Amino acid sequence: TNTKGKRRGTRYMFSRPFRKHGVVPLATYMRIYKKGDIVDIKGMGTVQKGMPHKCYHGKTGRVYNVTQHAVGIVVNKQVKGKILAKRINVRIEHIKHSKSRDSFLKRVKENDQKKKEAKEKGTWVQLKRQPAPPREAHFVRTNGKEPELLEPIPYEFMA
Amino acid sequence: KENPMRELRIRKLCLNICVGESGDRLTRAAKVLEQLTGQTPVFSKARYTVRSFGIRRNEKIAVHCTVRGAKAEEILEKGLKVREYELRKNNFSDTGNFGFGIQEHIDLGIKYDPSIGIYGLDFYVVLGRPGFSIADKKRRTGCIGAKHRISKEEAMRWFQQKYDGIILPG
Amino acid sequence: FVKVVKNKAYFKRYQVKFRRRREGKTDYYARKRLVIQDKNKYNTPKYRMIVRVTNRDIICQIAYARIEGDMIVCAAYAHELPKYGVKVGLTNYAAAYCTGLLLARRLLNRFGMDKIYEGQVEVTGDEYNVESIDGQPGAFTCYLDAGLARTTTGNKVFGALKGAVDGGLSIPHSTKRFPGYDSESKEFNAEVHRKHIMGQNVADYMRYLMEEDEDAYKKQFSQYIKNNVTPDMMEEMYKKAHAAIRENPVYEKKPKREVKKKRWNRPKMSLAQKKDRVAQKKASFLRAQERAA
RNA sequence: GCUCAGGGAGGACAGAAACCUCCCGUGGAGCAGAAGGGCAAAAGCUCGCUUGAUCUUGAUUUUCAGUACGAAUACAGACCGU
RNA sequence: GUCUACGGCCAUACCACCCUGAACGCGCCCGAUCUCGUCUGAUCUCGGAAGCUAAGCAGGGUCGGGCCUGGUUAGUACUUGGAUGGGAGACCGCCUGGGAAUACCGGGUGCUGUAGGCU
Repeated sequence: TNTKGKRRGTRYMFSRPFRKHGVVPLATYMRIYKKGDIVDIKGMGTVQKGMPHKCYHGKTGRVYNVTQHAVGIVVNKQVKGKILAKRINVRIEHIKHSKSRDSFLKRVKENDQKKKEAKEKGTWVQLKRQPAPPREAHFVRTNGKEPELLEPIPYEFMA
Repeated sequence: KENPMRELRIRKLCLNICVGESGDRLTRAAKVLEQLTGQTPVFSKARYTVRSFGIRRNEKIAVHCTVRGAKAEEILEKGLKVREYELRKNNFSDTGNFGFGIQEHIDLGIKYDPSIGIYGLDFYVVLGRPGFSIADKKRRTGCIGAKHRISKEEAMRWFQQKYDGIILPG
Repeated sequence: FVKVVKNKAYFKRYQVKFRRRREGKTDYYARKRLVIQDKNKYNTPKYRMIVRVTNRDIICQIAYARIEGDMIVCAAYAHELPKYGVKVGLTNYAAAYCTGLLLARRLLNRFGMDKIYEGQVEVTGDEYNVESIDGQPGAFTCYLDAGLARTTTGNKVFGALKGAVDGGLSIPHSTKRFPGYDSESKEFNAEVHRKHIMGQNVADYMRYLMEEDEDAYKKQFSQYIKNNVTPDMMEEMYKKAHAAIRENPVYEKKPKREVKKKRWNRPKMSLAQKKDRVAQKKASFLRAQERAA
């Protein structure tokens, strides 16, 4: 059948990227994270103790407990049976960011600001994301030049 | 003109003895360096077992002593007195630090004892210049400068100007 | 011949390290283990005290980790000692102890704990740990940061450390790498450590050189004779310097001189100037070859 | 505290090979083994003394029927080493 | 305008050659008398300034290499879905969305938080 294993078929997955070998930056270590933050997992080759399994690459979860070294996260695993909001313990190095939640919070803050604004005026404000409509009719300007009558080309042998 | 912070001078003198024999010859070669300098030299051991030379792994063969100060100048004066102020082209290295080996030690001035034996050595002169602590210090290591490097032609013309020794071709 | 080592494939695949790692100043493997912080502390500022040893000055900075950069809140220097009145003894164990004590008293005066923890005025050398006195809140504490220096038996870094402990900076340490501590018999000698504090081993050898020969004595102490301080004055000078530290610990900044506003740097050469240079070279080479040949 | 594979210049015995320093050296050496990932003031080399391979309770993961066994994860509490 | 110390992002910062540097400032260097470990102050540590910007360091060019970024490659290769679509097979095209990587040619040779100074 197939071989069982923790690190199997991970020649390119957990390997270090191009020109990112050895020296590890200190950005993720000194910063902290609050409880319940959107964190997705990316593997790393320099970390040997407390590694994530190979079937937890690119999974988005939220933090439930904050310990010293390995913080916890509730990842939403989609196994063949059903969907489980399970809990695992991952160290600080396999933690990324996500600008989608930041843009969502800034959009909610801007919508609340526009809701508090013009309350004494009493005007309706378009708040929702209206999907892309077809274009409005407009006048096409032209002067001097004329559209060139293009004609196709004959066949020529490539090789 | 020339800066007095660019005065070339001798850093050290390496003096190694490799007789190719352990036991009595090694300690009688060490007694010669003990009578000459008056200090404990650093021994060296073999690399691996070779059936041609007849040595084994972890066996002391050679012994060296990097002599510094005025003692290195006096031993180099003995070497120039033996070699009568002449050298060869192949003795000089391309970097500048240069060595030459002698056959017997009775020409130096040391009295010959029949029990010790004849032991010669190599006078590996290492020259220098003020400003080679950045090359081996604790904080930073790096380049020291192209004009600060000492060349082979400059070392030969400095030796010919200072010690008045001819350099024969070959 | 041999193969060329510096190949273009080696230039493409050669990975460079960090800037401070190439400069060889920042040791990241020790620095990370110094700046470790638990994640359940929730933005607790970790203060540390950094000692740097120049040839004359002794830099004693206080830092705390921030994501943009570790901002320096205070720093003590050794060249500000002739302002207080320290003419001789610029870089020794006593100057390191006075710099650490001055930094500690300035730090406690800025945080507002000047009256509590007065400190060891009559310096003896005995061990006295910093214990939290009730009523008042918790005292300031930080961690040691020596740097690229081998901690042997006896160092000015440990003298500044002992000065910070006596001033009221609770930094954990042992009594092993202190001067006066014997390596073989292994006992801490307070009377021998007091000799290193006050400087009798320097003054006795100054008197020995004064008995022996004046040339080497002047060569070792050129401007120290010009400052006219006897070795009998050397003991009372630091006793007056301690009172000068106790008088005014805070420092006032210097008024800066007006800038003449000129660019000492060579200005950056543009594409038009580089093209004009290579055009003048390629135009001059052909006409020079035609004029010569 | 240091840097290796491998290579250049040399030296009475001494050569392709015994020993020495001068010049570099992203790893082409080494990290116990077949293999893979990874490692340069190190995870390689040498030193001082040590045994945290110590004891007592949980939770969680890997195959899994979310069942055992083995392995691993930081936490809870004292006690040691440099 | 610029230096030192503590730093983040980590080659627009990297390797070599050449040239210029007022003041602060970093360093070269003299010795071992003490603590210190070594044959030796060669390393570390300590005691200091006779001399110097020579070296170190700062800045700028190399019809420089490397790196970063656009065009070119190119609607080219490829690819989701569909058909009494063709072809003896081999293979190819059509409706519909998306869309490359070289070689080659243009531009550049770091931003930068705090504290302490020079002018």
